[PDB]
Amino acid sequence: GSDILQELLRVSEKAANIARACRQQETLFQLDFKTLADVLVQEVIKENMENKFPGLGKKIFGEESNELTNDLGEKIIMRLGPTEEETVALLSKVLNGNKLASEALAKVVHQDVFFSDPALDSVEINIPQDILGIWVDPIDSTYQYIKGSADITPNQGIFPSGLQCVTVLIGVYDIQTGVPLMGVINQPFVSQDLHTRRWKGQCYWGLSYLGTNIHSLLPPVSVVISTSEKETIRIFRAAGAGYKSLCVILGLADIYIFSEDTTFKWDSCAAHAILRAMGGGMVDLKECLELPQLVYHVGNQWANKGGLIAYRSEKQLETFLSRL
Ligand SMILES: [Gd]
Ligand SMILES: [Gd]
Ligand SMILES: [Gd]
Ligand SMILES: [Gd]
Repeated sequence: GSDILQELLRVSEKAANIARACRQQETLFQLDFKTLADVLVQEVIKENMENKFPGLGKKIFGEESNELTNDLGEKIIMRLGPTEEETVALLSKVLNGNKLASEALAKVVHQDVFFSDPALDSVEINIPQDILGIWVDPIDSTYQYIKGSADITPNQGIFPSGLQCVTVLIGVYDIQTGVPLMGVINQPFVSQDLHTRRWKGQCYWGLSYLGTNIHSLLPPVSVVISTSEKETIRIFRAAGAGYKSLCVILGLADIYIFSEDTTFKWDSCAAHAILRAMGGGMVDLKECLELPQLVYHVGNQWANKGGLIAYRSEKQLETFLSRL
């Protein structure tokens, strides 16, 4: 699934473009638009993968429905393309005939982006298409996205809030076993040029298939824990489900622990796969308080009931579990 992973990187950077535009571009910034933006990103990934790999389109699941409601109360089925003009005519039904906003989105949705890791072009791993399911969280950390803080100082490499906490989560899992095989995390807002206002992004991929474990090149640099801003259970507050998982991937945090039932398969799947590829993973917190990995094939519905612990090292985990 190296050719599938390489294609999931492209659409994630295409998703990042849509995430950046709706903050950067000023027509869209003024403007429920977030739910629209989520479905639009979710439908871009769904169709592009269907296009390049026929049969995967019906195996791509996500946080949002493909159906939205406008101010008139009409229910619209969000199907993009094939031409740019049809997407304008579809979005103008949802945004109350707002042509400036409809033309703006459609231009980014139909924008050919060429994002490729040459490291992944070298590797030739094949995974049967028939055993693959995909979980998608289009733009994670809704609150931090809409507020849009670009001026927050990180506490020891970890941003407590701000646009850095926003991530595009695309996970791929085995349908039969439920084990996450591949995962892509895209930070659309990492570094801003103060003068030009332009945001530079960063993507992270990982593969774990039948003992073959490869991941993206990670930048250099007792225990360092990262909890959510609402967590009421050296500890760090950090916003965004995806970002807190990325902190464990980047080594900024040793453990990410979430107690509540308000995380879902699409929040964790992408990170879990990348963590698996570095010899880590995610366990059920409640089952550990009585190593059971999170599954992504069976429901309960698609919430991680009993919380989760995200770990990079299995030794770091055992130490943390000994204290708790
Ligand atoms: Gd290939
Ligand atoms: Gd959403
Ligand atoms: Gd389609
Ligand atoms: Gd989320």
